[PDB]
Amino acid sequence: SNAIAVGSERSADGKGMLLANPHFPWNGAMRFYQMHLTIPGRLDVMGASLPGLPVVNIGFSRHLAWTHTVDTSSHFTLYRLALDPKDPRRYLVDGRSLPLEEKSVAIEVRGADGKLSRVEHKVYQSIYGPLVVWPGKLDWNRSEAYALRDANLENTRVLQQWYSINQASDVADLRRRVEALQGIPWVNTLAADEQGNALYMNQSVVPYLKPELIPACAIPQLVAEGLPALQGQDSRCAWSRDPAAAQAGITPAAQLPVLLRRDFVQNSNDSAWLTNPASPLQGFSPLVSQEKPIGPRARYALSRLQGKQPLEAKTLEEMVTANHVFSADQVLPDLLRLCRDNQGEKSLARACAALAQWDRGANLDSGSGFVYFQRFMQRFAELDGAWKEPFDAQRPLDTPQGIALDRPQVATQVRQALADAAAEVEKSGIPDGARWGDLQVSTRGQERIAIPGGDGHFGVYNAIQSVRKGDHLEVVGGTSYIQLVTFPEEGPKARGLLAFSQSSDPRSPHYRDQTELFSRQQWQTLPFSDRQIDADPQLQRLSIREAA
Amino acid sequence: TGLAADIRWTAYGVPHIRAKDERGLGYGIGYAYARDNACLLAEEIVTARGERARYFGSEGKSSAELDNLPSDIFYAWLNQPEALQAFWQAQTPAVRQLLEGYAAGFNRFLREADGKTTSCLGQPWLRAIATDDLLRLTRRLLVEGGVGQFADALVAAAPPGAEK
Ligand SMILES: *[B-](O)(O)CCCCCC
Repeated sequence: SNAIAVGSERSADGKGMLLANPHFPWNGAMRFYQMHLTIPGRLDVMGASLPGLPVVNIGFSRHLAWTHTVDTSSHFTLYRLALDPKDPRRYLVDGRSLPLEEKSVAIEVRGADGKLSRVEHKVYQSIYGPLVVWPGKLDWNRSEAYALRDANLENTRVLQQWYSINQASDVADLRRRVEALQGIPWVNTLAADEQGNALYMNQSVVPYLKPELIPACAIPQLVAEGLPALQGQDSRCAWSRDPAAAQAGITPAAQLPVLLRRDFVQNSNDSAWLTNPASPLQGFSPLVSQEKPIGPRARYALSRLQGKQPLEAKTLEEMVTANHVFSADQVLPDLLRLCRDNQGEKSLARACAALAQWDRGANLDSGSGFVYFQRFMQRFAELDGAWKEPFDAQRPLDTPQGIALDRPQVATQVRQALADAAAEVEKSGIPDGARWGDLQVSTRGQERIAIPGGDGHFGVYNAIQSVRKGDHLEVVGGTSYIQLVTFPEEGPKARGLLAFSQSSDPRSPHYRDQTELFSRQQWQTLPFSDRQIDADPQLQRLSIREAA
Repeated sequence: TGLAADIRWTAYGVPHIRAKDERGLGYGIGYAYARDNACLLAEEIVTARGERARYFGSEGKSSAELDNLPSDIFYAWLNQPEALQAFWQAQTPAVRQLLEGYAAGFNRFLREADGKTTSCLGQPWLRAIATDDLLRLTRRLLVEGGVGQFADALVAAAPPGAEK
C-alpha cells in the first residue's frame, strides 16, 4: 500500500490533501467495497470497507481524510518452549513443568458419496497460545516447541475504533480517538485535514516488552531472521503490563511513532523511520519500528515529494498513473552499458534491444523490456555485492545505486543473469509485438480486461500482483480502492476508483464497469454532498424497512 | 421503530445509506452489500465458520488458498462459541446495533432475491446470516496480522513420536 498526506506548507492550495493507494486482494474476504454512511447530525463519512464490516475502513468526511498501510510492527510473538525432559507434552516455566492444554475440534467433511463424516483434531495450547510447527525450522521435538501469542486475539475494540474514526472531525480529533482506544489491529494510519495538518501514526496493537528485558528475552538466531521470538521458559518474558495501555500486554500509545507535520508524510510499507526524512523517527522497540533501508516504492515517493515546489492533486494522481518502474533507475543505465559492451553476443540481442526500446514503465503499451527487466532483477537480487554504491545508511534515499561493472567478477555474473533471464523469456510463449497489457489482464466472465501496473518490489507505485494462468497473467491483488481527497471551500473533492468494481458477481451491472475505467486510468468523482449526489444522472433510490 | 434505511446509488453502484440510528444504518449497509456481493459473503462466512469441508469437501481450497480441512480446523478453533460470546459482550451498544442491522439487511435481500444480481441462488451455503457470523469475519480479519499467518503451522503442530 501507499499513502501520502500533504499539509499547508507544501500543497498548492494551502490546505490538506491525501492520496490513498492501498494494495489488497481483488477477491475474497479482503475485497474493498465503496459506500457512504450518514446519520444526519452526527455521522457523514464516505470511503471503502471490507466484507462484513458496517463501518468505513478508509475514507473521508467534511474536514478530514484518512487511510491505512500495513505496518512493519510485530503484532505477535513466538515463544520457544523448553520441554519437560520426561514429557514432550509438558513444558517448563521457571523450572516448573506445566501440562499442555488440548482442545479438540470436530469438522464435518463431505465425501464424494455425499455422506458427511466427522474428523476430530487436537489443538495443543500453552499459557501463551497454540503451538505451531514449521518443519525444518520450528519443530516440535523432545527438547523444544514453539507457541504463538497473537495480540489481536484480545482486541475487542476494532469495530468501535473504526466507527470512532468515522466520526472524527479533524486530524487532532482523529489522533485522540485512535490513541485512546488503541483498536487499530495491524496498520499505519495517515491523514490530512482541511486546516492543512498531515499526520502519520504507527498506532496499532503491538506486544509490549520493557526495554531492559529485550536483550535477555529475545531468541537471537530467530530475531535475526525477522521473527519476534521470545524465551518461553522464563516468566519474566511475558508481555509487560502498563496501566496506560488499552489492553493488557500491549504497547502504550505514547511509545508508538507519531509524526504531525504541515509539509508531508508518506508510507509504502516500510518502518516509521523515514516517514519524512526531515524528521526521522528513531528510538523505538524493534517490535515497533527499525531503521531498515526503505523499499523502492517509498524511495520513489520521496524522490517526488522532496523539495520546495507546491504539490498538486494531479501530481499525486500521476505518481500512480505513470506506472514508472523505479527500480530501473538504479540498474538499467549500467545494464545498457553492459549491453553496449557485448554487442553481437547473439544470446543477448533480443533482450538488449527490448530493454533499449522500453519506456521504463508498466503501462498497457509498455514493451517486453519490462518482462526482461523483471526476470533479470529476480536473478540480480541473488547476486552478492553487485551494487556500485551499496546501501549507505547516511544516504538511505540514494542508495543502493548502479552495477559495479568495474569489477570483473560482478560483470561476469550480471551478464550471466541477463542471458539466463533472456533464455527464460524466449522459452515462454510470448508473441512478437506483445505489449505488457496483452499479458497482464483481469478476467471478467468470458472476457479479459488489460490491467496497467506492475509488482511493487520493482518500484511500481501502482502495485499490481498477478500469477500465470494459461496464456496470461491474471491479476490477484494490488491497487484496489483509490481515493484522492482535497478540500475546496464547497466541500471535500474526492477523486478515484474501485479498480475491480463494486460487485464480485458476474450478473451485476457493476461487475466490470470501474475495471474498464481502471484499464484506461480514468479516475472519477466520488460524490459526497447532497448536490453532487443529486447531480448524478444514474441516481437511484430505495427506502426499506422491517419490524425489529 | 425500528429497522429502516434510505439508500441512494450513484454511478458504478456506490450506495449512500441514510438512517436515524446505527440499527437502521446497518440495515442499509447489509442490504446494499448483499445486492452486490451476497455470494462472496456467504462463501467467506462458510470459511470463518470452518464449514468448507462440509459444503465443498477436502479437495477444495478457501479464497486464501488454504486447503479446506486445515482452514476449517483453524477457524473452528479460532471462532469457538466461548470466544464469540466474550467478543460480543465487549461490544458497545452502537456496534451491536450496527451488526444486528447489517445481518437483518443482508437477510432481507436473500429473502427477496430472484437471481438478478446473485449467481448462487439455491446453493445450500447461501443462507440467512447472524451477528455471530459477522463476529467470525471480524476475528478472522483480526488475526491476519498474527496467528492467521500460521494457520497451516497450527494445524501441523503434533507431539513427537518414539523417533530416533
Ligand atoms: B497495503 O498493501 O499495506 C494493505 C492496506 C489495507 C488497509 C486495510 C484497512
